[PDB]
Amino acid sequence: MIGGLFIYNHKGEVLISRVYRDDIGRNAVDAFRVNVIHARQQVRSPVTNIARTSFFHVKRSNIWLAAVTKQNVNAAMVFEFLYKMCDVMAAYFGKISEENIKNNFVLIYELLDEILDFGYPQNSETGALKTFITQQGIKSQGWRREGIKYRRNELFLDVLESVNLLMSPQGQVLSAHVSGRVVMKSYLSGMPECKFGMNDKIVITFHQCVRLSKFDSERSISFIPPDGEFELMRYRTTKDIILPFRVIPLVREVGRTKLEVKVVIKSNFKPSLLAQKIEVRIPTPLNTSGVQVICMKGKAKYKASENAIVWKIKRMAGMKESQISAEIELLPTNDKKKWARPPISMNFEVPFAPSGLKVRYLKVFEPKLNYSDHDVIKWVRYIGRSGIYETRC
Amino acid sequence: KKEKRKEAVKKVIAAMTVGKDVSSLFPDVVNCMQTDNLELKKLVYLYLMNYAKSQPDMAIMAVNSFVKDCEDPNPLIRALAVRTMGCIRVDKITEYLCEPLRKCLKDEDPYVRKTAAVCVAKLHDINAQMVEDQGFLDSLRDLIADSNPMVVANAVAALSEISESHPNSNLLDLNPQNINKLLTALNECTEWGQIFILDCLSNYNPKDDREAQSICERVTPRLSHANSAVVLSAVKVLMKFLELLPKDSDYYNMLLKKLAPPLVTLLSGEPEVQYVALRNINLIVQKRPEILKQEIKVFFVKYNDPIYVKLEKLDIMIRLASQANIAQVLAELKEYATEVDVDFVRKAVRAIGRCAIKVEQSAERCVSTLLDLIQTKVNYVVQEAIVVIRDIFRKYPNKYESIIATLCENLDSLDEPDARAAMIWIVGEYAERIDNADELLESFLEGFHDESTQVQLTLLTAIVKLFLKKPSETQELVQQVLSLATQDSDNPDLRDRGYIYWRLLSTDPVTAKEVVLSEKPLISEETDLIEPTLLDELICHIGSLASVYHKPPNAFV
Amino acid sequence: DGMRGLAVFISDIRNCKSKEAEIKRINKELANIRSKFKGDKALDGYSKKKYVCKLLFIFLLGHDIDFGHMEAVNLLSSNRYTEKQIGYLFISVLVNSNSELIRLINNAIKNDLASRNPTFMGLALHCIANVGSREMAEAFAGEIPKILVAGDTMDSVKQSAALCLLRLYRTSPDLVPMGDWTSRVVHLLNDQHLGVVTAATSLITTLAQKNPEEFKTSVSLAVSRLSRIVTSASTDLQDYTYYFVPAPWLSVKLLRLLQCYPPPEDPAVRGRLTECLETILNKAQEPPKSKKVQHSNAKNAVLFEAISLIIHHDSEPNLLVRACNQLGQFLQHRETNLRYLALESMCTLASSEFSHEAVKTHIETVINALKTERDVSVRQRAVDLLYAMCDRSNAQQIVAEMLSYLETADYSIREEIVLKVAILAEKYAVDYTWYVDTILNLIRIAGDYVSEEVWYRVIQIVINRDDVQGYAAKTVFEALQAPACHENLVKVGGYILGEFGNLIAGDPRSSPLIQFNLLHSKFHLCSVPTRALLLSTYIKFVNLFPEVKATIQDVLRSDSQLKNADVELQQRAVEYLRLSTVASTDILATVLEEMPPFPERESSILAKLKKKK
Amino acid sequence: MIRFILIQNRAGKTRLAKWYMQFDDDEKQKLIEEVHAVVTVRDAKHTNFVEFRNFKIIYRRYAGLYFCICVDVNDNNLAYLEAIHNFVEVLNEYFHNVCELDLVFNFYKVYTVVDEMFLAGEIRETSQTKVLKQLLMLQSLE
Repeated sequence: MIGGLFIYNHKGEVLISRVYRDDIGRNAVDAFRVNVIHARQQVRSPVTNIARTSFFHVKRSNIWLAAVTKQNVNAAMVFEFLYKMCDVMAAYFGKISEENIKNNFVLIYELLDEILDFGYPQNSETGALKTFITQQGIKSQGWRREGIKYRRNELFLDVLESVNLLMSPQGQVLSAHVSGRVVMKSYLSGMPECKFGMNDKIVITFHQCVRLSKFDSERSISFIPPDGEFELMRYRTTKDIILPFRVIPLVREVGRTKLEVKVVIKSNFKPSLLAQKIEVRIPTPLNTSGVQVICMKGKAKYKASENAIVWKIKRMAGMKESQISAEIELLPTNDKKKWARPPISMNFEVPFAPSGLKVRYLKVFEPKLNYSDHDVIKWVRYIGRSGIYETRC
Repeated sequence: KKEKRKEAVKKVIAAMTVGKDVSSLFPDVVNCMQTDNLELKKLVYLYLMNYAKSQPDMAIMAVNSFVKDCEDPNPLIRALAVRTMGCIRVDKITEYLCEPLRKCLKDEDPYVRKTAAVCVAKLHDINAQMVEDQGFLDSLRDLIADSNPMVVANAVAALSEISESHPNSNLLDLNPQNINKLLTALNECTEWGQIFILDCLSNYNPKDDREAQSICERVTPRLSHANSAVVLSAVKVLMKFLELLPKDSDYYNMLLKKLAPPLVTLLSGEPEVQYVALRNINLIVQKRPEILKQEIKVFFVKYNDPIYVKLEKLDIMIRLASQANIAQVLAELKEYATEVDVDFVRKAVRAIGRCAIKVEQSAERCVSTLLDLIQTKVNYVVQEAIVVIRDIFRKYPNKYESIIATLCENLDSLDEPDARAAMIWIVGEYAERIDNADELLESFLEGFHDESTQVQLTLLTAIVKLFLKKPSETQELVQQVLSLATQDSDNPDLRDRGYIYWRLLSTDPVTAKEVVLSEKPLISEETDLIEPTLLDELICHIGSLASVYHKPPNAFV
Repeated sequence: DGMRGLAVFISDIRNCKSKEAEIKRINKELANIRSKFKGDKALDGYSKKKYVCKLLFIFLLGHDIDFGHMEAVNLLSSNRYTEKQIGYLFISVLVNSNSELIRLINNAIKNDLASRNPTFMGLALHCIANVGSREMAEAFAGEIPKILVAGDTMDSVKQSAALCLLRLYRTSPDLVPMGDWTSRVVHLLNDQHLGVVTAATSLITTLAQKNPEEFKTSVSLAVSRLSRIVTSASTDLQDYTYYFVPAPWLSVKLLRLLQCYPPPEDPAVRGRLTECLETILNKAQEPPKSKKVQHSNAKNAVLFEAISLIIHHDSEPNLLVRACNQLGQFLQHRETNLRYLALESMCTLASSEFSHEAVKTHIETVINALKTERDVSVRQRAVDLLYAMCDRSNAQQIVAEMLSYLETADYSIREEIVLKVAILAEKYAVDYTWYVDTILNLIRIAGDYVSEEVWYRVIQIVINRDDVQGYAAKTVFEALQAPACHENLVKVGGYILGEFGNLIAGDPRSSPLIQFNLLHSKFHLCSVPTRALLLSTYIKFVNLFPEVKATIQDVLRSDSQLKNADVELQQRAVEYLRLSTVASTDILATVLEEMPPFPERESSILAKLKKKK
Repeated sequence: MIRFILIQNRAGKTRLAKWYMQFDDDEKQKLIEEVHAVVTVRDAKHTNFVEFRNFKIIYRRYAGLYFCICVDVNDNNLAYLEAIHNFVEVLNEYFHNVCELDLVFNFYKVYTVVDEMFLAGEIRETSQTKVLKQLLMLQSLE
């Protein structure tokens, strides 16, 4: 009896659609979008007769529900069914929002199929329909020795992360992976429960005392830190990665007498903190005999043993610029050299997490001594190392 | 590998729902349908739905898979396969669907039977011309008598959808003692099943008074909480069964007294249900006035109702206002007068005039409150007020004529075409007293074009009236609208009426005076009624959209 | 280093918390810059530049700024180029109304223009032309032309001055005279460089569009420049060959300039222009030199400008035929931009009488593109082009295809289509029975979106023609008794049946009783204007069909119409009742019989189509 | 003539607003909002010459930015699209890589590039090599 169903956002984009009658098509979609989303001076009314096709609509937050019909439908039955559907969605995946609908397409489709078929709004009881739906929606809102005592509160929190990348010479990134390990030292007394606040933003061997049962809610982690240095776990985040440096090498084979190479490093992190020990290795064809290098920043030298040009920067701030231009003397050779197309390799270290991982909170509660968590004075230093960071050229 | 396959299928379904075409991966999903997990098969069938409902053509090749799946023992997958096979609107769908459906109708599961009934209704929509459709229709009637309520509800819905074709068939349902079965279904069905079966039962007819009384007594207690769907269908079937004589047993009076309270309570739900219930009670009040006789207090619109609910509450309040409720209605309208909303305030100030025409006892009070409301000096308020006073003059003649002066004191702007028509008509009709009528109607004849057709027509009639009342002075102005609206205007209605007047004035002026300037009858308390036969046939369609649109179902399908 | 603090400020204001924290930070920085400007020894150039740039970013971020603007003009009176650039950018982005402020800005710019560095003059000219003002035009009307003269000025300042003069002429047309520099600009046209040629071409194009009499010489020079540019060498002017296409922008500007002039007077110039256009078409027909899409876009831009130039001249028949062939070839191009431009250009081309048959050849391709464009703008351009090529031997197919498109088109633009169908049917109908059928098809199909004045036109045609009256009446009679008919059909039916009811009364199957009964059945549920129209139709039936007079009286004597709450219906009912009651038979026959044909008016449909679009 | 130049992004923030005629304070915001709404809906299989109101814009996606030039109805379509591509190429070869961060941190240099290749609503300069040379000659000077 219900000829269709559509869900609209504030801009009128059709998030979901389910057409049951043959008569209703994209013309009805455009009709509703134009006639309610782009209304100019017409008086508001839930049911509108346009093109001999009815259009029921119920507004919920920033979501427009439209139950398009093309018959003598029981007029208030559609409204009752829409309210029941909203209640069912509230029971399943809570409040209606853009993210919820965008992430629960399968749940929405299954729910519409179960509650509605050919236009007759069948039973919508939550308990009855619970057993009839197999999909579930996604909602987005160490032993120690006895008597361990430390007179001085010394705690280590090192975020060691390895960044790897290989971009196209034109500037397009192809593949990147990260292997991160966390090492901490806990010079603490008693048996306290320590809370570690962090923004996961990713789903992931963990320690014996580490339990990840409730890791879904932010962090919600509780663990007993053993004494000494140890590895927490291995993880890899790719969705949210902040590349510390970018290299755009502009090489040019101007004949065989000489070769022109131009590499630019463009820091793109926060300028408040300074990267240290910036090393860039520019490979050189084996036909070289003597080369001259000019660098706007730092100093560079030629390493004939490694058959490459070494470039070192003492320290630079964020969002700076540096120019290295080298005139490469090229031997005449015979043929088929092509310089083998070697990538541009760089190594460095930065005082921040390459993945953007920032500690949220660190609460320490000791049942025995009962000292405040704010009484623990500790400053956190980060050592963000670099792995095989090579850019193709 | 099953979990990886399920994850891949879910990712493919999400990508298809995103908008990108994934028709290249169709064979993988088709092959993946041969699994054992119910969730995997269901998720495949949703993927197939994504293509089938919108544009079916690429999923036709899965007919063999559908036939193979239809024999599965779990009722969920069996019903899913039946629905999926029926969902594709193709010519060959009938051939592959008829054989499984006959065995499906006798499936040992209520859910399978309900899905089969919906599938029968789906198959009757496309390519239902052979005797197989008639056989399925005959089998459905036998299927109506069943233990499960879901199956009887869905079968009744299928029969209602099928009965669109009327080849001299009595809706392909109903029989002796079958109404008892339908009421027994009402006893144990769900809310939506109750709606379906009651909408179908409203298409029956009563043979004797005893049967009608029994049916009415059985239906009334089913005032559920499905908003105004089950209750509206209940009142529709009750009023359609109002075959009881007024001079009969004390049930009709009991029926009205038991029907008024539940119908009052409809105005307590969500605003859309408010709107539908308001239009429907509007129709019911217009048909039967002795239901909401002493329940006006519920229709007073508060600040929590939207614009359409406000307007319809005012409409029904005007419908219910009588001499005994003038004080409250006018006080509440004076309160409404300062509600900022332009459409609502126009309706509220026009209510003061429609009530004045409706109730002749309090015309003086209505005029007093109209004057006090005009003193507000608001442009749209004053324009709707001049329209209202134009309406009042046609009802009470030569009694309130002085009011147009104290309203013209505040006519700084005239922009509403209805207000312009009202002022022009008022000047034209009383042209033997307004000395400046000639000057006014000459002033109006500057932008004659680019005006609404009603304004043009009323101005033309007013000018001809002014000519017929003062022929000597103004026989140089009537020929300035009879050669400016009959020659220079492209409006066959307007142009032909202009020739009608032109020929009356030039053939026999005595008949012209006896025709145009005739003593018109009064409005006679016309409260915007509906034609009796249209109301009679809309009472048969209370629940449907015919009531909300106030049009018969033949005018739109 | 110029300034590093701006970077840390931007990083602080970017990766901040919710907008409350950002507002707090921006207000703190605003207070800080308030304190810095107020007093103290803030004469350091770097400090001033930092604060001005910070404040400018504060404005561009979306926050209101109304102070710290005197420092902007303080920066200008300086020798450092970067400080002057920041000051001029601040003046351009933020403008204030203070007579002394504008006076000092004008003094600074006047001191700027009397320099010997192209950078300073370029900055001053950019500042003048990037804002535009009556005060600036009045204070610099006679300075920029004094720079466009062939003095010891660089090319960059020449381009800047030419575009500044264009801007001033665009904003203050009465403030630019035509003294002894018009010939200087014309001679600047054939100068060295290529950018100065571009700026001079823009200025000359605008001025010629304004005052064609001054630059009658420029056409020959533009033709010579275009002929030289189009085919000079494979790899000449290596800095301007935009992907193996020599200067597409200069060629486009020159073709537009030639378009803004009638055909050249000199036959030699006409021949040179014709051969240049022919070689442009030939080069466009050649296979592309590069597989990239940018070479294709450059070649096609120059080619489409050439096609538009040819259309504007409308003088060469062979060139017009070649242009139509090229556009027809582009109608099937793989890209969508080329298809859309081809449809637009052919829509322009179809008006010319020298290639109407050539346009009509591609009707099948245009119809297929209309059906399967898969876009929303390409289909509209296809509709426009189809409306362009319609003729007396082509109306039936095009109108039928437009109706098929209308049946399944989006309802946003479902009105331009019905207007176009109605005007095509009215204009290009051989037998008006087809026009009546097409208008009734529009009424049935669209109905809600038809017009205010299409059914006026159909009633006008039916009344005036007197040869389609019988078929119009019959079609309306068998079109009203359909179940679902739009009220527009009810109005047209009322009028047509009232005026020509006797042309069907010969058939016993359509006696006046059945016509009146169906009209009354439609009478109950309609708006007030429709009821007025039907009441006029009833009073026409009173004398046209005396057999149904009693029934008509019984209709318009009841309490439903004589007591109607609307003035129009009540007046019509009472007049018609009196007219039927007097029954003089000598006045009722006279009043309701003539309906003389409509005089030929300006075809309001075309006027409303032009006004709406 | 060129009506205005906009460098937007997928989110909707404006990284470069350059208007060549005087608009009202709210008119600019309304224009930016409706331009973003129009541009975001379309995709690769669509014309770049989308028109609205009495104007038409020439939108062309690049990385994560939506370069948009609005031109008069009579002005050419492909020439301004290629002017946009030329402007993008000059940005790419000047910054050595174009990205939203560089535009945000170098708004004044983007403004001077736009005023270098788009002056008074027309196309001031065409070639990239000459613009780059003159700009480098205007960057080492202080």
